[PDB]
Amino acid sequence: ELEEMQRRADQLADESLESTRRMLQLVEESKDAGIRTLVMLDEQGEQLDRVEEGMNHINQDMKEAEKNLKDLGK
Amino acid sequence: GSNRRLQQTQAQVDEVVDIMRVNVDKVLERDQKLSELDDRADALQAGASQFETSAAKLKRKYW
Amino acid sequence: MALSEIETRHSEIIKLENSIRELHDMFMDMAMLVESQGEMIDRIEYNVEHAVDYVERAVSDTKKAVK
Amino acid sequence: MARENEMDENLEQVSGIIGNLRHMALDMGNEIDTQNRQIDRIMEKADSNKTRIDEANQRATKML
Amino acid sequence: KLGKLQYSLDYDFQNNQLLVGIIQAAELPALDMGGTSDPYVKVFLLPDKKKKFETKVHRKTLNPVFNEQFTFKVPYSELGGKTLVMAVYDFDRFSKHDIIGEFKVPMNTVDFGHVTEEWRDLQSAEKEKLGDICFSLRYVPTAGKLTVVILEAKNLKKSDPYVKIHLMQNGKRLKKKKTTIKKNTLNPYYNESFSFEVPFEQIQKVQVVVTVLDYDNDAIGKVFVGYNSTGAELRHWSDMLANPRRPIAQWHTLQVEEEVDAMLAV
Amino acid sequence: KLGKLQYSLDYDFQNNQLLVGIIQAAELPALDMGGTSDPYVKVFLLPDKKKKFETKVHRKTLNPVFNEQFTFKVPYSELGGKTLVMAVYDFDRFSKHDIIGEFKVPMNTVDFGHVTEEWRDLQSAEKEKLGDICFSLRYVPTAGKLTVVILEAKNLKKSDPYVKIHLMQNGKRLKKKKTTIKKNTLNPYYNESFSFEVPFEQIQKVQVVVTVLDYDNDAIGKVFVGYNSTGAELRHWSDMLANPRRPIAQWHTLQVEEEVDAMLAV
Amino acid sequence: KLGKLQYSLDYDFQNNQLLVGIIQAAELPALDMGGTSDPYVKVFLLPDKKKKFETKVHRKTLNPVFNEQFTFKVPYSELGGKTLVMAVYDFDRFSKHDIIGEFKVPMNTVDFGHVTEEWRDLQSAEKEEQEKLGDICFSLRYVPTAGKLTVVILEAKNLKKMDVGGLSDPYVKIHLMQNGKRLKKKKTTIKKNTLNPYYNESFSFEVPFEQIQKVQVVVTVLDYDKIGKNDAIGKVFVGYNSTGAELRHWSDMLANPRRPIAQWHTLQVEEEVDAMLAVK
Ligand SMILES: [Ca+2]
Ligand SMILES: [Ca+2]
Ligand SMILES: [Ca+2]
Ligand SMILES: [Ca+2]
Ligand SMILES: [Ca+2]
Ligand SMILES: [Ca+2]
Ligand SMILES: [Ca+2]
Ligand SMILES: [Ca+2]
Ligand SMILES: [Ca+2]
Ligand SMILES: [Ca+2]
Ligand SMILES: [Ca+2]
Repeated sequence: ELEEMQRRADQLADESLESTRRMLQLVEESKDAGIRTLVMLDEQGEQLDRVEEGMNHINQDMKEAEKNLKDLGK
Repeated sequence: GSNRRLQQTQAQVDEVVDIMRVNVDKVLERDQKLSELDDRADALQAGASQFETSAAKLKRKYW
Repeated sequence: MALSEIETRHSEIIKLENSIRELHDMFMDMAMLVESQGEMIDRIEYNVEHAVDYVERAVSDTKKAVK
Repeated sequence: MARENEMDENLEQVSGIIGNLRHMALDMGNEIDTQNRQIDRIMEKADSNKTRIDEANQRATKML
Repeated sequence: KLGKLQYSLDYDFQNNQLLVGIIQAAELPALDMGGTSDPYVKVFLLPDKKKKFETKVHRKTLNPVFNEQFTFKVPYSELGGKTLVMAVYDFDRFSKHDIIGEFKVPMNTVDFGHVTEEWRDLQSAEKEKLGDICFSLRYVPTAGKLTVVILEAKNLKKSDPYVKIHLMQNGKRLKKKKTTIKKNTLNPYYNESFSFEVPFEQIQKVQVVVTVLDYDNDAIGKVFVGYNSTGAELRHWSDMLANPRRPIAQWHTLQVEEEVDAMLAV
Repeated sequence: KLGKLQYSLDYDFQNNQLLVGIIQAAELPALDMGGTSDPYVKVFLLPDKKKKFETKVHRKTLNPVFNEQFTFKVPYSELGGKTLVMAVYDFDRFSKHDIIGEFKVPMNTVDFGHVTEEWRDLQSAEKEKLGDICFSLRYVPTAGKLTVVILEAKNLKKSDPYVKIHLMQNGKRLKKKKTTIKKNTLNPYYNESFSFEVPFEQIQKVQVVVTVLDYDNDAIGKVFVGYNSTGAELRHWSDMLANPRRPIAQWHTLQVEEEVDAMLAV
Repeated sequence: KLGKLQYSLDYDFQNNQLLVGIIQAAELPALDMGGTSDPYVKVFLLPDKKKKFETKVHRKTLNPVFNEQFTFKVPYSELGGKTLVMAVYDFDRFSKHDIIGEFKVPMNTVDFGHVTEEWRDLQSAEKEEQEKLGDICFSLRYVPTAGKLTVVILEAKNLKKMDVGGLSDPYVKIHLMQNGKRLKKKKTTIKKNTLNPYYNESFSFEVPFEQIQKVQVVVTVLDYDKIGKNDAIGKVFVGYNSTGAELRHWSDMLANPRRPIAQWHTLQVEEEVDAMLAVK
């Protein structure tokens, strides 16, 4: 019975390591995912900036068109 | 025994988990806002096209 | 040392592993969402550019109509 | 105990990586916040310009 | 089993506005691939045309904690005619958001004077049949005896079910009978007989109305046969009339009281 | 177009037996050399093992008048579980008699109390494909977007056809979508798109089920792709998975619901 | 062609130790003047860092018989994961001893339960493995219209230990170069004692399109030291005269205007990169 118990202990001690390895894999994959995420967020940020520039341009052009229509109206 | 290391690492993981949950709910907000912006942009370009046609008519009539 | 301590440490380790797995899933989900939203932003950019063009031409015609 | 040592070596690596992941999560959050503020602003400007275009269109058709 | 929602409610008489607290949800049904849904809650008032408030979306949880508050600026005197509708929805990135479940709290039923807080089980939206009823009919024109035997009911559930039968004509309830109550069953057996006296000269101008009720009076459902009846009911009536002294047993689907009463209103 | 049969049916409660009348047939298909067939009718009950009754043979007519009656001594209470099968056969002197057509009347669907008499169009025996469905599939593992575009259907069946799509996993229906209805057509065009959100970790464990229905709900037919799928379906799934961001369009033959549901039952 | 080595293998379960026998080698090539070489054998476990055992040197023989035994005190349970290495060397009195050949025996393939003994042909030895010192991950973005060059230093991993007992204060420096000239200098913040630094720091440069094919971007990882000169861990460059994954990265950047492209890179010794940069 004693031998059995020692075998069990060695088994658990053997397992916990493997668990730590799996942890390593998971945190590595996580880090990669995080990097991809940050890159995508940067790109999309730039896209949003361009969109804002567009909105400003449209706003200004509509100011001018409004001016021309008010000039034609009076 | 490495009780301190394990508890500390565990606490770190818990913290990062909270931060990430918060961040995911935030990016979901972002998804909603982006959908709304998509629809608004579609309507915007449509109205812009219509105004282009109308303005073309005005030019053809008064120039 | 005794089997109880080894087993408790093992249990705490498995707990940590589960937590880390949750974190992993959250990062993957995050990246996924951000990507899809990236597609949405692409469409938005597209429509905005079209709007800019249309408005530009329209204001040109109004410019010439007032002359 | 060597295996135990290997296990110990790992756990520490994991800890460091978790530090990096934390910092990354924080930067991620900050940027998402900035972009949400930005998207809000964008939607306000977009609504404004939409209103302007509708008004201008109405006035343009009025003179037709 | 569409889950439960815990919420709070209090009227601020100082600022003259209704305050509603959305606390948390539990045991929500899973429709997403991953195993858990992405719940969020819309809140608003049906009488009011104003846009409904919406909580933030909680990712991958069947037990979200919202802890959010909303305010409706409505005078108390004008509040009694309005109702509050809380609806839990499932967020989806690429399609229209599916409803998880919903519930309504009529403002006119709450007895104000206290901070309200409770759990309510979510009810289904858009659907309902309420069960089926099986009974026999027999008519003997010569003797003018109309015999109705209540045989069985099924799928009753929304208990202690019982059945009441009314004989009606020209919008008037002429006779009323009722069965015994069966305890703690969704599948009661009755085999209980009732008889009415109807001369042949009037048999084509009468209605027989059968109603199933849940003992607590809340209606489970109802139906009618006879004059102005349609489908399997009219067919059952005609079959009954076609076979003097012969008993004709049949099943019927229960219908909502609004429609049956609308048909009886004529 | 296999012709039509006019028959009558009445249950004799006095003698406790079912009476069936074979009145006449019309517009029967011609397979004999001479231009007309030699029709006769077999009648019987499927639940019962007893030998089926048979009418006399009428020589060289596509419009025979039988006017014959048959009796089945079966108590009413035991009748509901049985069905009546009427089959029209073509007499031939030198070979096994070919079937012209057949039809079945389940006893449990007739609402007794009246003399029955009607014309019924003969249905084919032993066969069925029910049509074909063409749709595209696209999956983007990184974004976890699965896109299904319903393109077209053909040869629909046995009108107003519409198509319903279910996403399923482990015997559970997770999501349901449906197309618009096209009126009075056997060849509907749709071009209607639907999108689902499926993470990469689960993509090998899901099923997509597509069902075509006839609006009246009667099923026209159905099929599934994905886990436990076979043949062109499994091939289509693998092709989809092999080509990220690339759309893959394909035709599929519709299959009877029994088999598909048997495959889904696992 | 090299020659062959005969060996024996036995695990002593009574004393819990691995016994390895070096019997003899045959048909050894001959590189020494006399016509025959002076062979000796090193025997060790690859996972282990312990001092390698050696047989006696046999003078002037292409077919030496060593007949020597060595012992490794290693628990049986831990043996399956190790690999035995045996290498035949040529002794020389006045120069570095040339390797004659080597071979490896993974322990997990041996059928324990019987004494093993066989001849195995010697395979050519591996060439020298580069230090590497680590890897750096960064993104590149170029906008031709605006003439905007954006470099985001993301993170580094697996660096070289440059202070005693640890790698510390790794900090990244960026140089813009053209025709051997350093035009602009940037640097990231300093991270302390990490072999896996995270930075996420962005830098921008102004480079007209007409010159984009004639510039170099140099990225250097260094190990700071409060006192003294800061030693470089390693560096890499992209752009004009760049090669491999670097050229691929630059090309990817150019292929996607306004779009950011992130990539990993292997660090290279400063000497070689600077040698490639000094000649235009
Ligand atoms: Ca969802
Ligand atoms: Ca959902
Ligand atoms: Ca009750
Ligand atoms: Ca009750
Ligand atoms: Ca014939
Ligand atoms: Ca024939
Ligand atoms: Ca139809
Ligand atoms: Ca139809
Ligand atoms: Ca020598
Ligand atoms: Ca240092
Ligand atoms: Ca140093």
